[PDB]
This record gives sequence, structure tokens and C-alpha cells, in this order.
Amino acid sequence: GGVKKPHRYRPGTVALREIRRYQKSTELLIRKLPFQRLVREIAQDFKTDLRFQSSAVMALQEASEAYLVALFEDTNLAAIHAKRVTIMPKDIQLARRIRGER
Amino acid sequence: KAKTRSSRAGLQFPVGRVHRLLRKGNYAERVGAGAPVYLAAVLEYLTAEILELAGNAARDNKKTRIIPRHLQLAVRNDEELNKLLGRVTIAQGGVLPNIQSVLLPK
Amino acid sequence: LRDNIQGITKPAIRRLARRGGVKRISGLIYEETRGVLKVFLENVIRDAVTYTEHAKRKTVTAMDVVYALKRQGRTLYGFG
Amino acid sequence: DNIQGITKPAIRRLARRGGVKRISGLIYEETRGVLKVFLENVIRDAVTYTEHAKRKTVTAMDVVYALKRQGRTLYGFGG
Amino acid sequence: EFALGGRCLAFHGPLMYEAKILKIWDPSSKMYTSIPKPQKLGEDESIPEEIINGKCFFIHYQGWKSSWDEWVGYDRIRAYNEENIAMKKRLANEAKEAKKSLLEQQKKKKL
Amino acid sequence: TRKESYAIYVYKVLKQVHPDTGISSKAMSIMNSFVNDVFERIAGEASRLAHYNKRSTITSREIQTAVRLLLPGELAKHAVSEGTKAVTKYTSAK
Repeated sequence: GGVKKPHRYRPGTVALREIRRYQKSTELLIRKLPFQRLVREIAQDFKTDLRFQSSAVMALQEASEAYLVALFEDTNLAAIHAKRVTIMPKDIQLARRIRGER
Repeated sequence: KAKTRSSRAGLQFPVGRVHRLLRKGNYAERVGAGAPVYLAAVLEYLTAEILELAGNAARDNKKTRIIPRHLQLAVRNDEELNKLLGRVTIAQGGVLPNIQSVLLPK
Repeated sequence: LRDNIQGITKPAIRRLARRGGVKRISGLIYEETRGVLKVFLENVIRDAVTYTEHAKRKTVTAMDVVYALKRQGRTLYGFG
Repeated sequence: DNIQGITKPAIRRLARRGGVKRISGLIYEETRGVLKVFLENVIRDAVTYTEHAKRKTVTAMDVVYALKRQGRTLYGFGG
Repeated sequence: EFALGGRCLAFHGPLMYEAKILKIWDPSSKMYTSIPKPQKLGEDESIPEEIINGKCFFIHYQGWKSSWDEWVGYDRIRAYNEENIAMKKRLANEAKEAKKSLLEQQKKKKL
Repeated sequence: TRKESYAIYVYKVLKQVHPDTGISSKAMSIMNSFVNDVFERIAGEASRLAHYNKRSTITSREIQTAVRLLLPGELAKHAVSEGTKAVTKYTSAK
């Protein structure tokens, strides 16, 4: 007769819940070691064997997450601009086509 | 007995230091006596409004000390300090909590 | 090393975008973003290896990073 | 009202130079306010600079000087 | 047979579900063995008395959380063998027929 | 080895404001870099103003034309006011 059904939050509730979770966190998101490596291969191209402090990396990250959370933010406004809740690659592009990096 | 220039000016920030710096900064050839006094006066003010606003923020989160986070709230909540510190990215700030109205459930 | 851009995992690119207040991340964004991280991190790090060499230092310093970010306009407080 | 002197066809001409093919009608009056607030930023700084030279007249040099401060340099008028 | 940590197929209403055997209970000793070692029931641990006289297994449903973990006797538990897998397929087909009858009655309700 | 920074000074003005509140060291560094940056911007603009007006000295006047050209909106008025009363007390106390 009555068959079970698991308790699944509707698409979007878990979303907004972790939005409120993450907009109160100040902790960095991109993980450290993965990021650190991002550089050693993004630097090896500019100068060989450039050592890096454990603070340059942390800085070059804080500066990155900060740059990205800003761009995502203008991406969203750009996504809402077309009356849509999905962001698209064009958005990150319109946004950046207006900051003048493109 | 030698008194300091800050107590002459009634300030807490150092007026002496801000003279040296002004001099070695070579911002200009000659620097007058009152220029470091005024700058220390403005710097302490800006350091104060920002510290006050941070104090208003902290007590709210019931935290004794002032962690870097509070400093972002203070700066992004205020609409002046935000034009000033507007292309500045503070360490461990997070972002002002905000979600768009169309993203809310109906 | 090589192709470590994939280290900025999708779970994370999201967490950042989630931080930025987005609710639906289309795919085809995870690739675009990593590209944007690699143009930003490029310029900054480049302007930092130039600062590094000028000081005839080898250890890329956090001090240089901050000065580099300034040049591009994205000043960072918390390190010097 | 001197603001309404920035006429529609003029805002249309700015849009045409800007590559716009159909201008809403409500744009015209938005472009005024945006225009004003911007001029009201340069000219403000133009004058701070002016009353620093104890000059009472403003100069084009002070204008491009205020633009340099704002960020948008203007070549062709001195400096 | 039944082993600690092994696959099993179990009743749950009218249908068959796969599960892990985490504990094996012996009614005579009032005791169960567990996986990370004989031990008795804890303060908050209990077994329903309908099955506690028979040999029980504490089981965890695959694809479902630990809130669904429960004690089952030989009535509710079977070994993971091809006969049980085949009748699991058969009862899955019965549930499919029930869902199809649901679709038919709702589409007649729409008309 | 000696590192010059505005540690004890900002701490003082913090107790002058709140004589009950602690401060984080990283947050401190936020304050130190922030006062250094705004000092650089106010002093640079001043240097410029001077070089435009063919002067050669950084008078308290320039720092003002500057504070009013950089600090935005009200933050300025209250900066000026406090700077003018500060230099007034400096000249009154000689």
C-alpha cells in the first residue's frame, strides 16, 4: 500500500541554505594545496624555480577568491537581467566585457 | 623635559612619524610643520570612524575582540567608507550577506 | 607542475559562486571560470615575478604580491 | 531646466554614435540624471582644484586634471 | 548464508531491499556481535519482541540513511542468492505494475 | 629588525573610542595597511596639487584640498573639521 519516499529538499532549498551558510563564512573556499600548485605551474612560465612564501600563496588566493566572488556577483545580476536564474558563460562574458579586461 | 608634538596637537596617532614619512616620501621638496599635524588628525579620524563601526558590528556577533570580518561589515555597510575602501579587498572579510529578490521562493 | 587548474574543483568553483549569491550554476561555467582565474592569476603572478627579479630575490614574496595587486587596482589589506 | 536642454534628439545622437538602434523613451530622462551626476563629479573636483589656486576662473587644464583624478584621462586639451 | 557485513535482501512492506548486516543477534545469549566482539544490548539499544526470540540481524538499507537501520528476523531477512534476487526482480515488477495502475487510474481521473 | 607600524597608536585611539574591546593581529595589520594606503593617497594627491600650482611645499592647505578631493562625501567634512581643530590646537600650543 503506502510506499516510502525519502525526504528530499526541493531543488533550491538546499541551494539557498548553503548560500546563507557560505555568506557567513569568511574561510577560503578553493583549497590551499590545490591552489598553491595552481601557481607553481602558473609561475614556472615566468621564472624558473621561483620559490614562494606560505603567505604569498595565501595572499594570491584571498585576492583570487575576492576577484571571483565579485565577478560571480555581477554575473548573477547579468543572469537576472535576462530574467533567468541560471548563469551562463555569456554572463561572465558580458560582465567582463564591461569591466574592460575584455 | 621634552613633550611630543601629538600632545601639542591633542592626537593619538604620531605626528612626528607622519612627518618623517612625508619627508622621506619625497612627496614634495619641503614640508611644513602643520602638514603632518593635519594628516595625523585625518588619519586618526578615519581610523576611528572605521573602528567605531567595527565596534558596533562586533558586539552584535557577541565577540570580545575584533576579527578581520567585522572590518568588512563596517566597510561594506557604510556607504562612504565603501567608496573609499572600494577597490580594496580586506582579508577574511566574506561579503555582505545578500540574495536577490527574484531568487527568493514565491 | 602541469594542468593543476583542475584543482580548483567544480565543487569549489561552485562554493565561490555560491558565495557570490548564485543559485543555479550552468555547466559550461566551470570551464569559463577556471579560465578567468588563469588570466587573473597570470597577470598578478607575472607582475610579481617581475617585482621578484627586480629585487634580485628568488623567493616570490607575499610583499610583492600585494604590490602587484595594487598595480592592477585590486589592493589587498592584511599582509603589508 | 538647463538640464532639459540636453534634448532628446541629442541623446538619440549619442546613442547612434553608441551603436543603439532603438532607444526606449524612458531612457532619455535617465540619461539626463546620469549625465548630471557625472558632470557633478568632475566639475566638483574641477573647482576644488580651482579654489586651490585661488583662481576664480576655472581652466580646461583643471578640467582634465579632475578627469585624471576620477580616472578617465583626456588627451587633447593640455597637460 | 548470513555474514557480518555481507549482502542480504529483506522485506520492507511488500518489497525487497538490499542491506548490509552490521550486527548478528543470538536470542539464547541475549547478545549480538558487531563490526567496526560479543556484547549485550546497550542502554538505548533494543530489539522488537516479535523477532527477538528468533535470530536477528541489524541491517542498513543501501541507498538510504542510518535512520532506516533496523533489526530483522528470518521472516524479514533472506540470504543474498539468485533466487532472492530473482524474486526481488519479480516484486520490483509488481511495484512497476502498481505504478502503472496508478498512472491508468489518474489518467482516467483526468478524463 | 625594528618594524615601524601604527600598532600602539591605533590601539590607543581604540580605547579612546572603546576602552573595553580587543583587536586581532591580522585585523590590526588590516588597520595598519589601511592607514598607510589612505596616507599614501592623501599625500600623493597633495604632492600633485602642489606640482600643479607650481608650489614646492606641502602646506596644511594641500592636505585639505586633498582630503576633500579624495575622501568621499561627508567623510570629508568631518575629516576637515577635525584636521582644522587639530592644527588650531597645534598652533595654540605652539
